[PDB]
Amino acid sequence: SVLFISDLNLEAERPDITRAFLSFLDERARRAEALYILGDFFEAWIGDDGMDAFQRSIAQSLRQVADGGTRIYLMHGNRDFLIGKAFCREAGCTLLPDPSVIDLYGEPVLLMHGDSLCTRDEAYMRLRRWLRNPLTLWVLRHLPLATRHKLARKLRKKAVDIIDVTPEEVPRVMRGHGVRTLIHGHTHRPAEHPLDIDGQPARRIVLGDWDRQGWALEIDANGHRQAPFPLL
Repeated sequence: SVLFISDLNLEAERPDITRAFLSFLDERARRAEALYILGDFFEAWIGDDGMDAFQRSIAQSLRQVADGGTRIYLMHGNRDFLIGKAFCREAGCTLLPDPSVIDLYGEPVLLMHGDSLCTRDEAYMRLRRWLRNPLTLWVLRHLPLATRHKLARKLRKKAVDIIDVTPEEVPRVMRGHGVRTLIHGHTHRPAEHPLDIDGQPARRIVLGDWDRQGWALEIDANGHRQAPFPLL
């Protein structure tokens, strides 16, 4: 089977989420063929050069799972888009771009964090565009850590208040990628939504966020299920 999770927002000051995630690795991800993490894995990320002990402990725990044979894939979210190849090498995972199409039991499946669909938030679309620009990334690379923290603070300054996807964007992007299944996170509204693309049934599955309870979507060749479980 294959596991999909997102929107954990890991941080040292939420040890309930940390304990839930680490046990999830031990009890479920170890036995899975693959684990996909679709963005907002960490609550913040200043860059791989600035990893602290907490963030390195999570790389170590991923790496134990990867060394045991489970393939792990990590995709950026709005909070942790500066995660890099160095972190992924430590963790033994593969960094997937947003968007990515994978083969899932013989079907092409589109994966995204989900914020790029939320196009009604115009201010955020403009900021996201700047943050993802290679030139921005280059300049960020060349800023000292302190100044990057200064910028994070400046930029920093419930689900209902997170803008949800633009409905029409969903079939548009699924059609363009040649898929009938999309899995994403970001909106904190876990669900499965059917839709129709050019007369064929399709589905959009939204992953749950871990602020109150853990979530995982598990898929095998015979079906799938997303359900919550307690953090403690």
